[PDB]
Amino acid sequence: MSPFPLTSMDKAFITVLEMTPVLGTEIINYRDGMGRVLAQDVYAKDNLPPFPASVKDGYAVRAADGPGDRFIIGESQAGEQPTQTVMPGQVMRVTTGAPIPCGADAVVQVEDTELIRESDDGTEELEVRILVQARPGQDIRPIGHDIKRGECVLAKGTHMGPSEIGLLATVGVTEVEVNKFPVVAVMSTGNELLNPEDDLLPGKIRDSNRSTLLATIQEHGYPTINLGIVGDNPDDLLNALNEGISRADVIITSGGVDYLKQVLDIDLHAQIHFGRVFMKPGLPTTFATLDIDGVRKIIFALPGNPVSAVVTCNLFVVPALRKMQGILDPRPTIIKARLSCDVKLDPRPEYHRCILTWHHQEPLPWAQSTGNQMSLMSMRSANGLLMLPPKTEQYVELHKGEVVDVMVIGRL
Amino acid sequence: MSPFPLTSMDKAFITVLEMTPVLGTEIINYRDGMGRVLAQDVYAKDNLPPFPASVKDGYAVRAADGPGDRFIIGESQAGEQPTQTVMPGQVMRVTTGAPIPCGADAVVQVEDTVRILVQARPGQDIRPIGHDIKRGECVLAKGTHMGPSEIGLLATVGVTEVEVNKFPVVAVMSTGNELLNPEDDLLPGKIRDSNRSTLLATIQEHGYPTINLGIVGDNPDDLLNALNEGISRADVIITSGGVSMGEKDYLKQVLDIDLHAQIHFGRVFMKPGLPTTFATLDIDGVRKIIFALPGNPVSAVVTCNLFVVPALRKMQGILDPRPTIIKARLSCDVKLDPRPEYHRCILTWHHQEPLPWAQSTGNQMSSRLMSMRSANGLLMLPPKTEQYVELHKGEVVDVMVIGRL
Amino acid sequence: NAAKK
Repeated sequence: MSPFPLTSMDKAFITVLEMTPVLGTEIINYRDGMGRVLAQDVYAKDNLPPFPASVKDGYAVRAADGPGDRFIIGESQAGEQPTQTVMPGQVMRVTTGAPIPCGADAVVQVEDTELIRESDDGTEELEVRILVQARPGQDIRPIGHDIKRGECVLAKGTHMGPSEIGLLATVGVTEVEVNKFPVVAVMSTGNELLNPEDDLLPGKIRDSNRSTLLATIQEHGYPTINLGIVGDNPDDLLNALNEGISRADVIITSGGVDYLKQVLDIDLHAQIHFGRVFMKPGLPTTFATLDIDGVRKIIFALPGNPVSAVVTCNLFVVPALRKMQGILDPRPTIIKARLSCDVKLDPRPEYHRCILTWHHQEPLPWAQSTGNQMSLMSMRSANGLLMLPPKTEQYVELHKGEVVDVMVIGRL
Repeated sequence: MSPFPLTSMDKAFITVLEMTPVLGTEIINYRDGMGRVLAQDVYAKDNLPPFPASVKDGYAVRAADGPGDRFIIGESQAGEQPTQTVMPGQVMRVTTGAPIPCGADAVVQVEDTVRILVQARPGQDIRPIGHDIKRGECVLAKGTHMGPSEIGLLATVGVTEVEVNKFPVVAVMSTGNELLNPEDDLLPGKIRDSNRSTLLATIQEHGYPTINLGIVGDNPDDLLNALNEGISRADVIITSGGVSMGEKDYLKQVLDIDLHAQIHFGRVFMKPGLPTTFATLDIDGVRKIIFALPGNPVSAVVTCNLFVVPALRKMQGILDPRPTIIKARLSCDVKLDPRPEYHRCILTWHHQEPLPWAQSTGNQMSSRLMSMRSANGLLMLPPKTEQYVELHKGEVVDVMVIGRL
Repeated sequence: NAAKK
């Protein structure tokens, strides 16, 4: 039959993960933190708040002194620190958020005070009459309420969102250790391809996949390396693969495929882990690893059919790139959804681009298949791709309403 | 009650959308297409495939010639259109995607072969010219939000520069005399400036251009001078600076008086983010938008995702900028509030159960629960009812999505 | 549970 054994869908996936490395670490400015994984634990260097803050607007007070006629030492306002220490009979005006001065038990809110004597000049307010015997600690959020010095705030292996950068800033950790993003090189094989810019010539078509693929990986925000179009010939083919390995960590080839496989397995001395896979679409999908000075590069050779190119990429490349940046569970989000059209099941497992839609106030999402015919004219780009099972001695046709697996592939 | 009427949650939202413009168009190279909306229809320039292509690879054959052993006059390989012309009694070698040679009717499979194992049927595995896309057919409708798959299309068709609504450049600042740059060593009485980082990150996650306006003090002079650079440089200004009591006006005063802006709402019945502030400003036709969000770094994220984002989407000409709201089972019991609560949480679809579980990340300060997953969506708790006091683990609630779920 | 959104 074929050159290569037909690999199980699951086994193919499980292979790609297991074979894929995990990249090294790197120090980056927290602002560049977005979408990265912490290769360090992060502890607070100081307490948040750093100071007994007021919580209400009023007067800082040694509660022990109880309600009385008190001389207002000075104002405390949130911008700058305290200064003057408060002994018996003294008080200092605070405003919500200002540091509580040294020697003050608590704050009384202004409503519980009556302003007695002003100054002999118009200027200021000197005495105030505290009307409340106040529970010590009243309306002060103390050092550390929010974060305490030396506590762990972000665990090693965290995949950072904006809210995490928030933290990173708060705590004042400005450079973190993070696994590096894999730079990915993509190229397209075939003598029949022209750069979309060109007016089509006889025998030829435009190079579709390269654009899709670069864009598909960039949506995840990995770095791209455009290797252009390369002919279906061992020389120019190798030449590229070489630039590839030299410049990036993952090489992606989109080129309806022997000639290719031969170059990896003999000229490059790469190890093809699988060459054919039991799935629709993308039967001829090819995974491969190559170790240059113990630095394992990874090599996907995906089919040419522009739909398969997308589908497999999301099934294999992406999960692998995730694993690579040190994501802990790179397996793709798969949600349950109700079918929006009847579908004929295939001997092999099918994967169809679809659009997930949570229709007003009821529980499961509808998945309408933009599938394949001509290229389902939406306004919104395919949200997820539909995971149809292999046809069994029971079910051979899934019906509108039945609840199917959908792997997510874009901001749902 | 303050100088401002308390605006309904829904009214506040529907206001921000209604008040927000939609930006002009722009011509961009299809490679920069990612995440954009088409301000043009896009039509096929030529058929595709432009030639009858081979579904299988073997031998291009005449139907009227039928079975038997025949002599070959050459090859057809993917790349080039054949010179040689098939005449009655001949045959040509092919490849999957190789053009069918001027004279051939159909093609032959694999273990079905110049030796010929035959049972003829015309049109046998040939991709007919214009079968996927016909010259002049519309392939992408005006208003489409472009995914990778769409760029694919754009490429296929050969359209390389498209008209698309422009992304809005968003300027972000933080007000307060109590803030330092997270770099700078914590001086006394100062906290670090947390929000600006989070907000710039939150909007870049969507891939809009940012303009970092830095820390600006709680004083009308420097306050306006910022807002100015803002309007001059960007299309949306975001302000993160706790403006609730005593001096809530300081900022509002500047828009209302110096800028002659129109505050559409100044407080909103929601937890968190009561003091949230929308605003518009028209300077020579151009309508600028201004959010003034509270200082509580949790609020700052929550509101931003509830207002700024929906508005930014509408602005890039997204058709339905309303955020995806999915149903999810609660993971912990929750005490409902008089006002509607929004809690960052983490959606998880467990290995078969149809609904996803949602667990909160925190209320205030930093985070209650620690995780390696990042805030997936944020949880939409309802106001507490004459009948309803608390929601229990398992109950099925609304969750607005806020990141690659 | 009560909606709200």
